[PDB]
Amino acid sequence: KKIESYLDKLRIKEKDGEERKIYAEVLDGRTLKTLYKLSAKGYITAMGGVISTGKEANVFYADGVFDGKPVAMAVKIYRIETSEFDKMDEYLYGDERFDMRRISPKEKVFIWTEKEFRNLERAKEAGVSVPQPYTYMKNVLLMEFIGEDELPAPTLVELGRELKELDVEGIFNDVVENVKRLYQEAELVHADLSEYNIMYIDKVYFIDMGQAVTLRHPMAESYLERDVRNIIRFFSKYGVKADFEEMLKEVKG
Ligand SMILES: Nc1ncnc2c1ncn2[C@@H]1O[C@H](CO)[C@H](O)[C@H]1O
Repeated sequence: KKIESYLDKLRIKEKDGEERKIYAEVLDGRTLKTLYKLSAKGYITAMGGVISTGKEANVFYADGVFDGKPVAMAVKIYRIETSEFDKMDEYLYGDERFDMRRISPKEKVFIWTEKEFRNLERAKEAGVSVPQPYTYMKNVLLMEFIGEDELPAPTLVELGRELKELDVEGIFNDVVENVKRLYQEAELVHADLSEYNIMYIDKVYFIDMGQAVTLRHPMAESYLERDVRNIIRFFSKYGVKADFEEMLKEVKG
């Protein structure tokens, strides 16, 4: 009788029956190896529970270490099996950072992971409120946990009416300053900015930077105006009133 996998080499907190099963269901062998390697290099101390499960990617909690300090991490793992001309194949158009002449359909998830990492770096350097990026390897990206005591921060859509108890008007303005910094100093535009990928603890955080295109992308402008519409739409529901062309101007400067 041969062990099925090397999963028990990972350090997983509260690894009862069901916890193990979850990991054993979502990790493939190649991903397992990558997590093991990150643990041995010192980045991952122990892995915790599932934070998000999704089509393109799953996210888990981990305690780990960056730059000599203890940190709480979000461990984002892209599913390696990918299709069919992803939306994220298209999100590379016009991106000088990445040379198609070098890249093959098989490794395309590695590039998306890479691109998310570098977008977090870029956005952080521009003063955008995003998770601090730590490292990446293969289809695994390690970044700052936005939350407290292993509870992720609510998204704006989770908060809803509650936003009315936190200055919904300052929150909208916080969202708007972040899109402005992203556009003007990072030179990025989120492909689909919404109440689903914005978190809030005591300020806004933009938390899925993989869906962000450079300004040379053919649809940059369109995506920007759509983002502005999404944001006014959602906030208008809570009694913030704002003008499209005046926010678009604020962002575009
Ligand atoms: N950096 C971070 N800190 C804490 N939680 C994070 C996170 N990044 C993502 N999440 C959770 O996973 C999904 C990311 O789009 C979901 O939107 C979100 O629930």
